[PDB]
Amino acid sequence: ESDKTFPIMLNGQVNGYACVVGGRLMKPLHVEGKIDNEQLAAVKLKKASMYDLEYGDVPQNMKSDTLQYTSDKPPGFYNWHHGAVQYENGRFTVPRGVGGKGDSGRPILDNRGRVVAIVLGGANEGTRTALSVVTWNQKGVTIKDTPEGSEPW
Amino acid sequence: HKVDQEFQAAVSKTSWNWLLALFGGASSLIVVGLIVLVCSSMLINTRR
Repeated sequence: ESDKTFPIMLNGQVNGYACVVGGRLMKPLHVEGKIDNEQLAAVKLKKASMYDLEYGDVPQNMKSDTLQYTSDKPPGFYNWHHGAVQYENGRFTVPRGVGGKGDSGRPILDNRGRVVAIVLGGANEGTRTALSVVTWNQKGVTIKDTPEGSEPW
Repeated sequence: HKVDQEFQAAVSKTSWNWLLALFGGASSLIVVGLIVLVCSSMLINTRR
C-alpha cells in the first residue's frame, strides 16, 4: 500500500488516494485536488463518466512497479488500510464508523497482495458501512457496486 | 402568361429527388445516431 498509493491534496488537505494498477493510474472523479507525485501530474487523465474515475498510462520507470488487479473473489474477509473488510452476497461492508470522507480511492487488498476493488464511497447502515466500490468480474467486466444511499467519500 | 406560377409544383422532379436525398441523408444519420446511443445505453445497463 505505502509504496504505490499516492494521496491527492487540496489546499494542503488529503481528500482521496490514487492507485497505480496494471500499469495504469486511476483517480476518482468526485474528488477534486492535486496529486502528490509530480511525475504523475503530467499524465493526461482520460475520463470515464460511468466509472466516475479517470485513468492514465504511467511512465516507463513506474510501469514495472504497479499493483495487480484480480478477478477471482472468494467470499469472506479482505485486507484494507483500516483493517479487514468483509465481503458477502456480492457486497463490501466494514464495521460501522470505520472509514470516511477522504478515504476514496484506497484499494481493497487480498491475501496475496493484489487488488480486487477500489473504494469510492460509503453508506452508513448503522450496524455496518455499505461501501460503493468499483470491482472486476469473471468475464473481465468492470462493475460499479453502489448500495442504496451511497455517499461518495 | 395564362397561368399563375406556384411553388409546390414549380420545382423539377429531378431537383426534388436531389434535394430530398441531401435532406434525408442527415435525418437518417441522426436516426442512426440515436439508435446507437439507445443500444449503447441498453448494453451499459445490462453489463453493469
